[PDB]
Amino acid sequence: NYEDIAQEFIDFIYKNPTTYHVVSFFAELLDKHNFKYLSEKSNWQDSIGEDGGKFYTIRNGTNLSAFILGKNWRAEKGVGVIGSHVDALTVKLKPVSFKDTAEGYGRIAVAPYGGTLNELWLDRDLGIGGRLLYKKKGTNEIKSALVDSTPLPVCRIPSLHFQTIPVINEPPTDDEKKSPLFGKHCIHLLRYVAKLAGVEVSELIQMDLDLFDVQKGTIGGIGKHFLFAPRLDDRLCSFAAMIALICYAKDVNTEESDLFSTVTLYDNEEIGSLTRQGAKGGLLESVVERSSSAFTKKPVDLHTVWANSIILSADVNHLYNPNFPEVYLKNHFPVPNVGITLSLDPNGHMATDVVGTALVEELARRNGDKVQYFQIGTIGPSLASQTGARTIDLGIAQLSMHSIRAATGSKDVGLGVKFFNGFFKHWRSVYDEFGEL
Amino acid sequence: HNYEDIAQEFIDFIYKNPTTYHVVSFFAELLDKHNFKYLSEKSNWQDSIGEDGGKFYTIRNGTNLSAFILGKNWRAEKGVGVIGSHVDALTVKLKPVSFKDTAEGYGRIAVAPYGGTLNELWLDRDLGIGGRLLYKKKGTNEIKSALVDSTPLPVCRIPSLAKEDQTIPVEPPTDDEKKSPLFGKHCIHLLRYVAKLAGVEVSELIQMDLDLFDVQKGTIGGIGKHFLFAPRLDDRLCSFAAMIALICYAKDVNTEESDLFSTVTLYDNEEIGSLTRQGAKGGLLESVVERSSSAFTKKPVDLHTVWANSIILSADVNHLYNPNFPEVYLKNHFPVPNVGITLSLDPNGHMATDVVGTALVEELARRNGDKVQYFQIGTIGPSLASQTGARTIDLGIAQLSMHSIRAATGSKDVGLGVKFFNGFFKHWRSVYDEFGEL
Amino acid sequence: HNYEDIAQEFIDFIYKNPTTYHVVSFFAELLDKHNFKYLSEKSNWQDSIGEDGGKFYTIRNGTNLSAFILGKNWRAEKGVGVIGSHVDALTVKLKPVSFKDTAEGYGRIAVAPYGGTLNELWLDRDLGIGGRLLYKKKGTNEIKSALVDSTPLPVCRIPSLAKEDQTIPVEPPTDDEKKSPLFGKHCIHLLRYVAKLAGVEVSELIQMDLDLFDVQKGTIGGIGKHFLFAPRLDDRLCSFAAMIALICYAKDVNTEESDLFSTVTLYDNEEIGSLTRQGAKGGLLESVVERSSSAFTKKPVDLHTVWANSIILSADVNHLYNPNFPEVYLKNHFPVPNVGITLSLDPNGHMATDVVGTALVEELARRNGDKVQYFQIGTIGPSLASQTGARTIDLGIAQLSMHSIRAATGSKDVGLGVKFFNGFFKHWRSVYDEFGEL
Repeated sequence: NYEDIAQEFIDFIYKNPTTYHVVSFFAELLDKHNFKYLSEKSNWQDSIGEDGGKFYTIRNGTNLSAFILGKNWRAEKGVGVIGSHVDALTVKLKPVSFKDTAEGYGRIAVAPYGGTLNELWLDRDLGIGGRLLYKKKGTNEIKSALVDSTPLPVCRIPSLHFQTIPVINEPPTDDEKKSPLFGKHCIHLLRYVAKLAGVEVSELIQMDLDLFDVQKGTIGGIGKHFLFAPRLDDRLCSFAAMIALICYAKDVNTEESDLFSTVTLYDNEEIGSLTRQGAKGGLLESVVERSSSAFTKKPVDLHTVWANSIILSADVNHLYNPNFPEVYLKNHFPVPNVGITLSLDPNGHMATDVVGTALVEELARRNGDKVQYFQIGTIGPSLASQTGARTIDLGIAQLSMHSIRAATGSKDVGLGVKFFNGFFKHWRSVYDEFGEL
Repeated sequence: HNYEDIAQEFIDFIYKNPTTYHVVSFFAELLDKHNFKYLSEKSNWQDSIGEDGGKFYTIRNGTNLSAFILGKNWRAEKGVGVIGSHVDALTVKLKPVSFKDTAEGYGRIAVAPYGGTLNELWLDRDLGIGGRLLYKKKGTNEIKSALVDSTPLPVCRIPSLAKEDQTIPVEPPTDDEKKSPLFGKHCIHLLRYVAKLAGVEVSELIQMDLDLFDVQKGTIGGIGKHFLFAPRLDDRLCSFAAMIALICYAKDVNTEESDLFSTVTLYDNEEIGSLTRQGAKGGLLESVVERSSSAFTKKPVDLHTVWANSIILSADVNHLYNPNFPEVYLKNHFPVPNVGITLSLDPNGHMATDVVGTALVEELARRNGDKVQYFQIGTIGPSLASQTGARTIDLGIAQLSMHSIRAATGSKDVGLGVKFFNGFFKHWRSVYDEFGEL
Repeated sequence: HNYEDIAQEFIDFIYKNPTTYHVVSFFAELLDKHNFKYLSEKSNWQDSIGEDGGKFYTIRNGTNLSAFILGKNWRAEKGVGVIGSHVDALTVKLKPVSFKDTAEGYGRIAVAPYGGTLNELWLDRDLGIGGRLLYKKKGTNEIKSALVDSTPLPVCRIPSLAKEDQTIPVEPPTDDEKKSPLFGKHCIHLLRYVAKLAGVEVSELIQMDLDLFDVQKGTIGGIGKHFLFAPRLDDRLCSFAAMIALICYAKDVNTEESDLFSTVTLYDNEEIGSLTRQGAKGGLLESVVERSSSAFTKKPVDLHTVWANSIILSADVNHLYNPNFPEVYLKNHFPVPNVGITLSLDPNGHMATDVVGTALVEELARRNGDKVQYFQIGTIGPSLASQTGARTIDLGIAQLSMHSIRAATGSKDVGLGVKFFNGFFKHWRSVYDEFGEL
């Protein structure tokens, strides 16, 4: 059902404001569906057998790779990849967020992540949330907790007839003063997040906190054709790709299968992808190399793996704005509630690659999907040249990406899930038709 | 004390009453369940108001409301205690012909800004549709009014690009539907939709005055819950505070033991300069007072003496100190949240050269335990002051980001506003007596 | 039907009555030959208006005229049916001292634009001189008024080059002529010329208020004769239509069998912002109504109830679709010629938030077989609405090139205007009754 899945998506965005939450939500979901967690810091020889299986691993709490490795898989089968990003534009709390009292008001020093933060972030109810690092008293292990003020908006960037943030008891306790963070954040804030995590202010080691729009998404429009929500870029494609993987994995037994499938979710795409958790940090390549090495003791030719692989770089494109027709190109703009959109740039990486377009075109035909085009995304070029594998830039189109609240079709989440599910099922048999090309 | 929310009651009020029509209708229901009697402005009031006086309210246009308490023992020399405020807010309005043909399958509507050339603040906000429909049921010759509201459904939005640019993303016509007077003017789907909400047929729709407004419900906000975020605060915040103050005050008033004449009058079209018949310059306040005093006693009433003895609080919002822009504000002349009512002073403007009104408000607050704040930099105060000859004081509850689609103010400010206004109705006459001839 | 000219009658009217003085005087003659009785505004009307009511008109300044029909059975609850319009037009005026010494033999006069900073459209047009002279005949102590008009003689023109640039290319003084109060102020030739037209001596001239205006007679135009080209259409077009409508309506009215109060009031100084005693804000309409209702019955009349039940058509011209400039116009909100009256709607402005007036005009047209057009983008409507408290609708007959020295409109538009306005006087009361409390 398209209505139900759109509501699931709204819920997901509402309940998982920060990248940390998103990766933790998918971690939980994968666990429920019998994917086995693999620590990056351990060797995978002893975790992965000839049987293959369903696994996932996490880097930095923000970079997730989930994969299904078939028992009968071999290098010439390649890998079926969906790559996407889970970072969104936000305001981040500065390492020292402490602000002097300004005529009675309390404020916090913050910085924009992923851009300059425009006028659309003014007068929005902003919650606070993210990752605390803490060390319980009498121990020497540092741990992670996620906190989230929702539904409480702790602050707002006020607009001004004529970019810091108004947040606002008891003086600081001797215990509280022992905290590493005691100098660097106002004591009220430290108490608030300490309270949310269920730990003492003295035990707080560090913070990575976002300010985010706390307004829940809605189905909208007079015929309910639209969906308005925060953080659509690109948790929309990430969500749809992951649900597609889990639905696909439902009807898969790794002992029968000869396929290698993965959905890898990256951080730092809004920052240009050149970090360890970004597309350029190699988690995908690492997963496939590690897995293939642990899987069999026959040495695997990775060049043959990637030469037979298809990577879908799933990043959102621009839905047609009927009020700025001049911006768009006739016959190369998508509309809502039709299907996935193919990104085509004459000066981008697919400019001299007609095979990927045709493959996707062929997939949609078999699966009963429609494909739209867009002609005037770091992940695609990065992955394509890092692996040597054929890569297609795809996406679910949305209105006003990099708004604090974007819009897309109410059916587009479901249509995205359908298409990506179709990809995992048919890509190999479709790619076979092109042979050596 | 624990009852300074009241902020929730206010939040629910803004949420449930998005247009001026809804706000006036809401106050009408509140007043008459507090035993205020509705008087038609289209009928003479001689036989509706008697020696005993009473509690009354009248309405002009469904957007301009006056509520008053007239004492049995009132006389010209007592004057009137007036709070004047406005209930119109900045919105987008559906144009008289809102019809746009499809843009690549997208449905759209022609709309116009009301009260400004609207902000980027209106972009990417969930917008409901609502307001007044006029209709005539079949085989009738009465034109009736229905109120309509899509909340919580946002039927549209003005998209940013990642009346040309600011436009809006939103089976065949029945013979009966083509018989509607609005058939060519608005797309059949919208007409079918509003007809459904009102509980009437499309063919019965005569006219409509619909707004587009933010359907995001207000919230208490801040880490210590010091703030209130909500749409349409200007000037539904003062209007609410003044009306609730009057109704709380009215509770302890038997009109038979009263010598006071009290009113809260709520105007339309302040954002447009007030020069309409529903605005401050349309004179509903003066009309109410002349009519009441005429109907109430057989003796002739000198209205000049009434106004010379009156005090009008012209209640409209001031600007909270925005700590992000210290330079626009004047030191020792800017309000902070959760403290109290703010007095608008302006060296040019109608309250320059009138130190008495300022002194009176200070004395009131002193007596009632309130705090007063200052703010030096077609407003209704100057209009009302000059129209009546009565001493008028500009003040209000201060807020941030005024004329934004979502503004901010103290979480205690609704309650403090009600407190101050309640004190005003109780004490103004007594306090103004010691200024004597001044 | 063949009698939609009427356009000729209008053309002859503009041609023969170039100044505001002439227009008011022309209407005075038309009214009193239709048995309307002149009332001096300087005398009390108690003994001039009786139980029977009647047909009347009064004049302020020779430029502000009100004509009214008061029914024998009229009462406050019936209200007034009002059409309000303006009769001043853009012109050049002779300055109080118009005297210029010769420029290489050329005779010239100091003049000022009235109602604008005037166009290149005024260049190379034949300009007559005319207006009001004040004079005192010899051995008298009465100051009388004479109207003066040079048509068809163009006495001057503002030349283009193939108050510095816009100036105008136009024997010894008798002892008696030097005795005139205007001797130093205007050149002897001009004074001799206007004195001749009035039939008085130069020595008898006290003062003058003279215009310069286009003497080119209007024409029906277009290959199918769809248009009317003429000077001074704004707003002598609506004024003419409204007055003729009233007089046609008055024909079938015995005031003894009437319960209606009807008026067409014509104002001066709309081009100047209306804040003069002869303008809309000078309150002639309200004065007429208060006086009439006072004189007419011994019972006291509640004026608030009168206005609450009234409808004012504020008749002023809108803009025809100029096919040369499509971008300035808003789609589905622009009038075309020869269709019918145009409703002025404006999202900001006094008719925003009043859907009832629009609905009433639509219902009227429906009943009378008229068509209504829309136009969304010191006007008198807002002034009158706020001054009375009465529901006011802005509308009018649309034209091209408004504030040009020669404008255009439909050749059928005078007749359609008269038709609509005649229907209004016949049906407004009945149609407004079904809105009831609204």
